[PDB]
Amino acid sequence: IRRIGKKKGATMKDVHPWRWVKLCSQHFKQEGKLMVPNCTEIVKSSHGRERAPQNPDWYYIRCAAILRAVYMRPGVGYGGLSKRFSNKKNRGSRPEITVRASKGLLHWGCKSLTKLGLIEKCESSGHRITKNGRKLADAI
Amino acid sequence: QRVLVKMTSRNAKAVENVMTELLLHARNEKVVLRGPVRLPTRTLKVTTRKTPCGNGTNTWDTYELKIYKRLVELRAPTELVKKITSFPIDAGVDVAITI
Amino acid sequence: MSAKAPKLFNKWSYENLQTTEIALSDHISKTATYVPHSAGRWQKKRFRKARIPIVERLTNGLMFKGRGNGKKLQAVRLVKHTLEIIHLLTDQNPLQVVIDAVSKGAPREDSTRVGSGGVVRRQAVDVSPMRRVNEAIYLMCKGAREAAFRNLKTLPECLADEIVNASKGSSNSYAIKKKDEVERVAKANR
Amino acid sequence: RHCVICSNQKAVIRKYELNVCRQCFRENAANIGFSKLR
Amino acid sequence: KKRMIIRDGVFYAELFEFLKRELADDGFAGVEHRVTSTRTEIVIRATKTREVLGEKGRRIRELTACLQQRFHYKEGKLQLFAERVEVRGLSAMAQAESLRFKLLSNLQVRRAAMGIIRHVMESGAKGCEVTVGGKIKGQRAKSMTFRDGYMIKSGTAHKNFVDVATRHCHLRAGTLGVKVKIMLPKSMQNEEEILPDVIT
Amino acid sequence: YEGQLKGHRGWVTALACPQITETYIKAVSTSRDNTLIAWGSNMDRNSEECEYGFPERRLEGHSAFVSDVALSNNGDFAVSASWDHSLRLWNLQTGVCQHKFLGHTKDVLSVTFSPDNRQIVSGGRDNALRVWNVKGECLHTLGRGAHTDWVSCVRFSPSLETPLIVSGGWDNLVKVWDIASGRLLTDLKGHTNYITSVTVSPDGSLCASSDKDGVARLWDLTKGEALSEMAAGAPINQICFSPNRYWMCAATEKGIRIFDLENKDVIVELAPEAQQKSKKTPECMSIAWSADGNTLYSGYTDNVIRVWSV
Amino acid sequence: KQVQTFGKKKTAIAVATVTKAAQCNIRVNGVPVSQILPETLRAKIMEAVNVVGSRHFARLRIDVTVRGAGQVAQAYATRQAIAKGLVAYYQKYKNEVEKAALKDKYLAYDKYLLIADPRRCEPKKWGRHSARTRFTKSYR
RNA sequence: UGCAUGGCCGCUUUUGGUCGGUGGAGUGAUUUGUUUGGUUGAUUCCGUCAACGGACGAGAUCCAAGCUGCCCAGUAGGAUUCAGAAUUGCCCAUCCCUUCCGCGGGUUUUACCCAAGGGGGGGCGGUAUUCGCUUGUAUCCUUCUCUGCGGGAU
RNA sequence: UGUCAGUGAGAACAAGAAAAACGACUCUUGUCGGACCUACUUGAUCAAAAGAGUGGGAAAACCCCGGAAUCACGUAGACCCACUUGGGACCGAGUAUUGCAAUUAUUGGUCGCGCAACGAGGAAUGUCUCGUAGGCGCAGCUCAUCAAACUGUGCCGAUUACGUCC
Repeated sequence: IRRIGKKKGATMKDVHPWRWVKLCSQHFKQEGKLMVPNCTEIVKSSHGRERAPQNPDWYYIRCAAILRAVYMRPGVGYGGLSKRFSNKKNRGSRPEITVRASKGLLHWGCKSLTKLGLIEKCESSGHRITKNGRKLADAI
Repeated sequence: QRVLVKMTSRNAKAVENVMTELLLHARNEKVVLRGPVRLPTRTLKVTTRKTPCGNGTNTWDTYELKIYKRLVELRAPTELVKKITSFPIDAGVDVAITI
Repeated sequence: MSAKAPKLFNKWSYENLQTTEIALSDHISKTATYVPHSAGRWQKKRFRKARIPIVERLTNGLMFKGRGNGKKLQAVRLVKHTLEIIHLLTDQNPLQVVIDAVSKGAPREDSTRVGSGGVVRRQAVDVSPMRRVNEAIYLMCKGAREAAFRNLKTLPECLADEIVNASKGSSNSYAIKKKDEVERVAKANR
Repeated sequence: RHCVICSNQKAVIRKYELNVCRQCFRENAANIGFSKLR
Repeated sequence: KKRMIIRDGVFYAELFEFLKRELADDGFAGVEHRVTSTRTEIVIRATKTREVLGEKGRRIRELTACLQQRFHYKEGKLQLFAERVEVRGLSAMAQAESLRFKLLSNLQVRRAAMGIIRHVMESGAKGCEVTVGGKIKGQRAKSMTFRDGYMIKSGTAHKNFVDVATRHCHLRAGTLGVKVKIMLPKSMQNEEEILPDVIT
Repeated sequence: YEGQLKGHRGWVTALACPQITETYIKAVSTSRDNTLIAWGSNMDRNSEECEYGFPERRLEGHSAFVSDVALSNNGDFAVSASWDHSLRLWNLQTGVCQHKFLGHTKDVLSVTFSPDNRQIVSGGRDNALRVWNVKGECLHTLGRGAHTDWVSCVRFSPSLETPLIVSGGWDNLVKVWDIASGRLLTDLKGHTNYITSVTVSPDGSLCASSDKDGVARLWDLTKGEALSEMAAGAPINQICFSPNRYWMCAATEKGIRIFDLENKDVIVELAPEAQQKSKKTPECMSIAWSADGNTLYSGYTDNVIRVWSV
Repeated sequence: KQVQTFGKKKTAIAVATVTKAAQCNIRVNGVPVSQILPETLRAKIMEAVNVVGSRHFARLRIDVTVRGAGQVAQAYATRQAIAKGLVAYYQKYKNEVEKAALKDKYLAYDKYLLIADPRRCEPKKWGRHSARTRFTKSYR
């Protein structure tokens, strides 16, 4: 492993591959974007970036944790049931992305459902995160 | 492969008479003896209302069992295992295994 | 070196500070720790609560009223901001302003019910040192919650406002008015 | 469900850990090896 | 396993209850069982071992047969033995049965209980207690105590030393309760909580 | 006085200095807070407000208090009798364990080294006098059933012409044993209370054994007979012999005194302080002669080791 | 040159592996110290190392594996296992004098060092919820 | 029908309370023991007395938690090298420093600061990561774990 | 509601405890696998609910035996002092799942109504002094099926008092 948490994985490993991936297309954009991504919304899926805060991160989780997928990988999914029926709030996940995200890894920086690196492209291209921000970073 | 002996019992001082004492017979005498330290001891906890009616202070109990699982290991006895498992007869729920 | 002997909040220095009152000096102590975040056992004995600074005590009693409130770490996030605000407003080290405000917002005399005969009677009763500290803290940080309760637009800033006006003796502050009105009964009746 | 040491089916059936001893209460009907010490 | 221990509990329960009812006033203490590998000894603790066996031998094989027909056991996997318990005094349940017999014969409560007390406290017991609640009047539900020697109810240790029996007597007007305790002079933990001794 | 070692957090029960060791000047002493301290004399200018030396290492971690410690003859190791099951040869080079010697179910009272680095001797409250080698195999365990009670202290004879070990007792004996055959040699008796300590002078022909009565029986090991007694007049907490003299200078619960076979009484009596029992209640629990044998370091009830000169 | 110590506070155990360095900036888990997402806990873990020489005695390579309680208690446990490791190193490889200096200053500066803070939990009991506030009263 | 009753549970009562033998006192019901004082959660203690010597509850024995020794390893988890993936960060900072020392400059002096060299330590590469599967390939161990039995103060 | 704060995203990270076996099939000279869970992959060239196949376990094995809430976050997110984008309770339409039988049983689901209440709430009254109170989540329990309940474990974790007897 190598990916995530070596550059600050929370907010300084995300925006940089995001820019690069939208600038030249790579990952899935399949219809289903509008549909509920996180439990019991009263709003739309998000204000902007419906399924473009997702894809590399959903590779990252499975990478460093070795073959967490489809039921384990929603482990680092979310759901609080933040609106509820006046009972004690409980955790959930929405399966929608699981299918698409186990498809993903066969292209771009990972190989297979057993081996999750190639040259580990994301790491190498993320070495310029530290050097210079692309967001006007506070710490750079 | 290597044969192991797990002895599962409700009570201590039944299993004790098995492991310590009657493994001496298999210690280097016919096979070699690798002692680890026995597996974690489960509790079976049950909670029972004391009162047989709806008027009390709504009291309850805590009842517990110990489950002693005593594991000691040997290095491949075959046909010798017959001796090993015929040794304890000293309490009920003494059960032994052979791989 | 340079964090061995030196002690900071992260830029705020404890050399500057002086205890403002001479009534209080064993219930007001100086900070050395870089966050007021607690992790110890803070009470076990009648005085063991005065071994520690006003900062820590204040930040712990900052707010309550749980519903999913983030407690200590959340409080510390507001502490940081409020110190910066107080700094540029007084043009002076924020810590030393806190030292002042806790002392000068405290009621120093009280009067109590203690009479009998189907009736009450009031006498001038001096406030003890630890009580001046504690009472002041609670009143200041009560004010905060009430100010943001449905009102203002301000999140940390109300704390900074209160701590300033308290140190000035100005009667804007929630703590000051209490000292005032109590003493108008406790030095007008003995 | 139903019980096998009464036929009452009411006054509550334990089926926890595959036993019934609450259609005949276990305080009265002990010697199952359980004890209370804590 | 989890289930082993529970099922052993079940087996003991059923067994113990069957005997303690239908075989009684023999000085029945109880039963004890242990395995000898694909056979179970199942010794039967009685003061009088002759009734257990039978003088026609019918009793012992009846009791084997009942167990077999219930649990699907066969011969050579199941056996029943007798054991001679000396001093009926030191068995709670046994004294309980003899007392029950006195009362059903319509003998005086006082006289009856005094028999038990005499017997027990002769063999060197620390104390005994006979608490007979129930009818003796009407119109009360009167409770009579008889307390002898000394007895402890402190700790959880007491429970091991002191064995207890509760039984019923069924008479005209209805039920009479009976209870017997008896603190043994011999520990079953080999432990005391009082008297520091000095070895001289 | 002439420097002091003030670094302890618990009672100095037993102090040990080179007298069978000629390697370095290091001392080793038993703290009673579940640690063992290994000192050395390093800097002294013999002034009160300066130290006699610095701690070399601290050998740490036990379930219970240390009893006594002995320096290895040239091994640079420190063997410990411990009120826990463990008996550890330790190291003074690295400060950490060499090997654990476990033969004891009730805990070690006294350890010492043979004058050649060879045998370890472990007393105990087992009532077992064990001859271990230094390897960590138990070579033998002595008995004729002679021990009925605790082995108070053990001191090898510095003569190995006949291999001997001189053990005390709480059975009110001093038992000399021929090591080789595990045979009980002549019992030396008449002690009216339990032995506090048993030491042997450098010639190996004279053994000073003590008791709680406050008298020291001087014993010929050569004949198994008795010489003239030295009477302290107070309970003996430690008894020793100088390397370069025959001066006993026994420790007592009033201080350290200067005893010898010349007078068998004080030359001077060195009190640890004035108004002892109206202050800190000091007693001298142990005395360790230096390699010089002209300085005597006293252990204490108090958390200090003091220098005392003759 | 090595030593291995542990922190313990609450149900979090920390394991401090020390491996000889004379530089290395101290880190934790898979995420080093400048990338620890809670700034507050980061600061806690800093005071361990910072005080008693910032990088003057803090030069050993110390990385940890901490599991068994929430984020906060893990950060506590971290501090403990770090300082423990320093101390034990300076015991074995170095004289008691240096250790005494270091240690005494640790002890002074409000953690204590020595204490596991081993105040755990309450049992839940009866017929009652937590420690008493009952159900709520019946009249009396 | 719980006002026919057995057993069980609740409460009185979460407090320190309870009872008999022999002797003393009173016609008796009763009392003394079980009592002025101090101490303690405690009829817990010391002292005193027509009480003397006793039995229960309390205490203690038990169960769990915190620290630890011994047991101690194949489903508990680490250590080093072999191993290759991978990184070897110079695109906005970690080749540049620290310590000790010597000399020359900018200072009238002080504070402050610049240059050069000697000795010493490794730092980014002689310490490089992390993989809880690369489950690969080598080596070693019991700190982290675990359970039984013992240590540890009123 | 501004002291998760309301809708969005991402990071790091927890502990007891539950589970399996039917005279039902097949197997032989005396007999083995199906009513428990979780893993993995299809369930997205197009939703959720939900379908199915492979794989392991009698548990320190169950895939790392243990994870997503309280929390952290300035990623320069969105809302922003309103009964709203704060809250749900009523109400209609659709569908799948469970069962011997559903009649909102189903309910982890869609998407309406929210502009329906309610703005810390009179008198009165409850209970705790420390890892406690308070805040938060998970499992067990009951059992065709549902937990605002009960029981147990864990996480975040104070203020005041440590006195008197009114």
